[PDB]
Amino acid sequence: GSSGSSGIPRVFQNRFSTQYRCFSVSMLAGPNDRSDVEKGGKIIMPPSALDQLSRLNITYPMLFKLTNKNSDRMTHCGVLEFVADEGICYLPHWMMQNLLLEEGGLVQVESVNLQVATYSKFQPQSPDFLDITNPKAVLENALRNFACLTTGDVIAINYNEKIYELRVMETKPDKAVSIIECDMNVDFDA
Repeated sequence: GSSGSSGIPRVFQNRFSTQYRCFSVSMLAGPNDRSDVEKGGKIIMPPSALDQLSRLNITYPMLFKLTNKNSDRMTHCGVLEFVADEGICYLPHWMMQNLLLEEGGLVQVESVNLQVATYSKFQPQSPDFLDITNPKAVLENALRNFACLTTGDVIAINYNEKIYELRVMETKPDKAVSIIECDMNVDFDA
């Protein structure tokens, strides 16, 4: 109920919808920096998120819709652990570079429920991956870690001590999907 509408809101029903400050994972406490986290599609939201989602009547899966209002970017990720600071959401590094955001950048978040994908096309940004004799095995072995995927999401993977840049070209049925234990077909575009 406001007179202005900067981004033309559209939230009325009962669900989680707000902005959060995107930060790096290394910023988190601890003597060393976790790398396994970056090698996947999992983030960390404040404990308050758990209490809210619990009252919003939202069950698994629980994916969010990160809509970047800086370059019309869009990426759907999934929460893993609920142990972060207030007003300081911790997210991977690949998500930051893809969105081109900055330390403490507010991004529109929405709790959306998607389904598994039937057809997902990938397009290796770097020739390193294309050089691989078995790109499917490498992409399928890393995809197991990812929980969500969007059309045009520059997702980075690591296994042989190397970060292979991979960007999705097409996905089904919709742009955002939730690959949580299922059988789909991965195509290529090169």
